[PDB]
Amino acid sequence: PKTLPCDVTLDVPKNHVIVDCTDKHLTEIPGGIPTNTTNLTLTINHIPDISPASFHRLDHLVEIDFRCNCVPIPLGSKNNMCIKRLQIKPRSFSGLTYLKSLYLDGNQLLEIPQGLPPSLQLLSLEANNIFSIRKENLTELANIEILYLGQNCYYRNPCYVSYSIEKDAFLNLTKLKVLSLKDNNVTAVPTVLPSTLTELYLYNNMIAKIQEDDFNNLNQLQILDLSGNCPRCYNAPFPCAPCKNNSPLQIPVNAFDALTELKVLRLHSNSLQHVPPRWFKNINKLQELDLSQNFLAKEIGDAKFLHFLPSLIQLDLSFNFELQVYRASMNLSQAFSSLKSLKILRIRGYVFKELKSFNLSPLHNLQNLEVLDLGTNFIKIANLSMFKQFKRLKVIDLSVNKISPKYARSCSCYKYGQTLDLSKNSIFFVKSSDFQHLSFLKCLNLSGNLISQTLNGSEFQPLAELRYLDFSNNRLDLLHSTAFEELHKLEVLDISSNSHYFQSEGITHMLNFTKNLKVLQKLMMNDNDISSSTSRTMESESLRTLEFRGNHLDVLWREGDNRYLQLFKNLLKLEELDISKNSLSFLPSGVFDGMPPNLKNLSLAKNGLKSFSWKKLQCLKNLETLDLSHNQLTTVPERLSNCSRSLKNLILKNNQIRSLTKYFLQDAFQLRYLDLSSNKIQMIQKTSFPENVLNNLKMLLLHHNRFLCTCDAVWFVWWVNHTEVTIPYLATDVTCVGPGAHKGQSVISLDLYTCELDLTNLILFSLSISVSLFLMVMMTASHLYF
Repeated sequence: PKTLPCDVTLDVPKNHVIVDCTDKHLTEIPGGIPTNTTNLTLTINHIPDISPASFHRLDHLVEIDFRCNCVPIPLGSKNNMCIKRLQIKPRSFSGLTYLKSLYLDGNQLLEIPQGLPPSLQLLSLEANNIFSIRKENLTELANIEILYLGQNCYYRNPCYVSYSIEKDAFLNLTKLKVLSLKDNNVTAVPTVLPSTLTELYLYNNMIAKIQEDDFNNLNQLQILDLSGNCPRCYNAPFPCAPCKNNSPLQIPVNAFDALTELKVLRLHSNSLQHVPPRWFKNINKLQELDLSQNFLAKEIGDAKFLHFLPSLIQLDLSFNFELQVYRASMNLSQAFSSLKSLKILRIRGYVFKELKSFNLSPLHNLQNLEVLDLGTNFIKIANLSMFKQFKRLKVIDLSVNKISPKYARSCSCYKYGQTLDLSKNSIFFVKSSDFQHLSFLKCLNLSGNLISQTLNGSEFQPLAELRYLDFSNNRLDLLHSTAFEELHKLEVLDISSNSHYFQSEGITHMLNFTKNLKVLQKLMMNDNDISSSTSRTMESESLRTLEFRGNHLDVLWREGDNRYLQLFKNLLKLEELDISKNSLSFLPSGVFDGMPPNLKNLSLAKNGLKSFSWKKLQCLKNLETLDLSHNQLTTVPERLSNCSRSLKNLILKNNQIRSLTKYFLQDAFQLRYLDLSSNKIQMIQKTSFPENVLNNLKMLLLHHNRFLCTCDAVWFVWWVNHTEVTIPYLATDVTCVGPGAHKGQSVISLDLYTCELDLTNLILFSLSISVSLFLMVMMTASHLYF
């Protein structure tokens, strides 16, 4: 509890006092950090160097984050610059006997910092300039377990020198478990690595050949990443350095021999034309195998190696097409039936023309198969009915094809069941015979297909058990109220982004098409520009949430047009209304009387309300999350108690409010959430913010406003000092606009003794003038009386 902007978190059972100064623009480490802290965070700031006095009296530290104080030239933002790289003073971390982690990613260091404590377990030196490692600098790290030495030399952080490794640099690190040498311009794997390895990340480097004595001692390794070595970078958006003569990564047949406990092996972008089954001879517990961006278009037709993969879970074979070849069909081998435990199978980038039913014959007996991704293949003809055999599947991805009817933080309808993702294809009209034998489908994605058709209730007939419908980025013409009528079990409908036919004026728009939907629970109709509707009301006995943003309601609720005032009135069970971004300039008095009775979530964000009425909120006796963000309203209500007694999540972000009422939160007990950030509010008084109601607020925001922190409301300056109310960004964002020398000041670090306190100054002045006049009168009378 101090004036520091770093967020504090206390956990007694874990003995964890976490202080986080994430992205606060620090210049030096602030003083007064408690000795009970264990996790420390100093990310993107402006810290010049580290001194032994930085962590002097702190001995209970276990995690220190010093990531990306000033990133390299193209690795981050160009608006924050450091005059020079980071310099580590000697004996800067040995005083931390309880240290177990250190993050120094993105500090442009030239060598590994020396003097680290032996209790150090985690270490990361990514995005730095270390391109040479020695044993004399690693002898102090004989107890580390996690070592992240990646992103040191590549196309974004160049060093112009190959990654040099002296012999047996990582040998004496018997406790090291994972090693990441990614993006370091590595030429050869550092032999020899410790036998206690568990993850080896040498991916995205320049290794051209693999030795038979490379992984000879790694018997406990579980994940091995060799992706990007000799890559296939045709039409790549990033600078690449391919191998000589377009040769793939040279891995011997007897290279993965000692690797028994290996579970994940990624070989993405290795220009691999052949993969012998001898590589998978000794590894029996492989779960994930990535082979993307390779030349395996001829190997996928054979695929003998899969006869040695009985426990495989994931198999990524994406983007294996050969250039300037548009195959007429996809060739899968029968060995695809040998991956008993296969779950996820993505065959993207396998460009071909026609997908026949018998082309997926080896996949007809995979009981554990749940994912079947076949997108980005430019498939033209594909009979959907053939998917009547993949009923046990979970997702059926048919995306942008033309079908026709390492913990490192940077510095849908899958929950409903079976889905058929037909997004961004070439369907321009929907027929009932096309979706035949597809009753088991719980979801259906038609987004981005641009279907121009008026539905009369006979298109999606075989879809009896459908529960989710995506119809975004299309052109639906709402002529009949019987649209989607045959969808008896449909719960969620997405008709958003269909502004074409709804923009036209004169044609009918039967918005009451939800009456025939008895189990519909959600409806997305955003970005439709609906300006007219022949139906006066909307009917639905089960719709609870309605997203109605991105339209035109200033014309439907136009002055004098009382026809569309009770649009959402018949929505009996509606509890979440998202009518926003509709250019609503003023609220017509009477629409709140035609609002759903069970309405709980009302949002009016990014509209343009010039004057929002508040006394009309009494008609909504169930509203709790009124959202009025990014508006243009000016005056706050007089008394929030007389306006509503169930509202608790008032959100007033990015509006133009100058000052609150004298009794804003008077007797308002039910509210637990309020936002007044990015405003022009200048003063807040106690009569409007009494502690009896402020004691229960879960969250309150008052940042990015124009507070003039003068003495005129001195107790306000005191109220922020001694009061326990969750106000985030209290020291870096909510600042002072004035006056004069007090500009840029934080509200928590304010203390104004300017105003006289209890009126003792007047008493003293009165006493002084009385004493003076009394002495004058007494002396004059004494002179007169002699």
